[PDB]
Amino acid sequence: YARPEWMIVTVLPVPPLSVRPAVVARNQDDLTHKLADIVKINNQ
Amino acid sequence: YNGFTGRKITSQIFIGPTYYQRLKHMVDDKIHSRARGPIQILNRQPMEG
DNA sequence: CCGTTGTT
DNA sequence: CAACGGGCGGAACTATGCC
RNA sequence: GGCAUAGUUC
Repeated sequence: YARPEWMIVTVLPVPPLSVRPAVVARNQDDLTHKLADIVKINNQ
Repeated sequence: YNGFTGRKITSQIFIGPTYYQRLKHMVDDKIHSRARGPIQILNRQPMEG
């Protein structure tokens, strides 16, 4: 159930749209902003 | 004297003009009830307020 | 304030 | 002996500024 | 719509 090497994150789960809902003018959550920054750095 | 029966009250009462105040806290601004109303978005629990 | 971990 | 980290009440009601 | 701050009741 917990292999030691799995604790090194190489695949990052993305929570669904229910965990980070949009805001009604559409606003993005703190999680969404951090996800966008992370994927920006990752593709760079 | 008693109001309903008209008979004297045995104990004499202490009565006089005192200066009273009506505070801001009324009941029409505090009564509240709920039965299956609006519901929060993130948790899908009832709203607050 | 006081449970962990390091340094000595 | 020294440094570090987590822990610290319960409910409720208005208002105002800002993203 | 949300975040924050202030005041008040018990």
